[PDB]
Parts: sequence; C-alpha cells; structure tokens
Amino acid sequence: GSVVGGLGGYMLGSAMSRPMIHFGNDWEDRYYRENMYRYPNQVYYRPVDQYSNQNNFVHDCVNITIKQHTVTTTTKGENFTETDVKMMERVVEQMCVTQYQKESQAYYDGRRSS
Repeated sequence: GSVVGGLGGYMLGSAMSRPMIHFGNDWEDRYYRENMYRYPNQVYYRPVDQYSNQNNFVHDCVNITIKQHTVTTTTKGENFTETDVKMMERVVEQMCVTQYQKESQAYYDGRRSS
C-alpha cells in the first residue's frame, strides 16, 4: 500500500490482454513473450477532457505507468534493467494508445450529438 500522491488526479483503466508488439527483431519478440507477465496489464491516464494531441499524451502516460511500475517494486526489492524498460515502453505505449483512443471515442461521440 502506497501514497499515490505523485499522480494525484489520474485515472487507472481496466486490465487488458497483452499487446503483441512486432518489434521487428525476432529475438526481442520472444524475449518479451517469455517474461511478458512482468509488465503491467493496465495504464494510468488523466481524463482526455483536458489534453491535446496524442504524442505528448503517450509521453506522460508512459512516464507515469513506468514511474509507478518501476517504484512500486523498487520500494520492495526490485530493479529494472534497460532491456525490461525497452520492452515495457513499447507495451505501456501500446496499452495507453488504445486507452486514449477508446476514451477519445467516448468524448468524440459527445462532440457528435450524445
């Protein structure tokens, strides 16, 4: 149990099935796959209601999911080798990319006539 103050006003989505990331290397793909459960199933997003663009959102989502996942463990007895971080950066992006797109679509149906 931890004081999640450094987020403060974020939202934590549902868990989801692992992205398959086509890294372009054969060995990376399997390396991720072999230990893939060591990376999270969820991501932390601010509400899309006060964001703009996708790249900068993608950035700060990574920089909070990875921040938590690399601290909530390195407060117990964990560390993250850079290779873990490369794998995790792609998965953590690929989850929060769909997270934003889904909540974007919710807000854009609002823009329609909903």
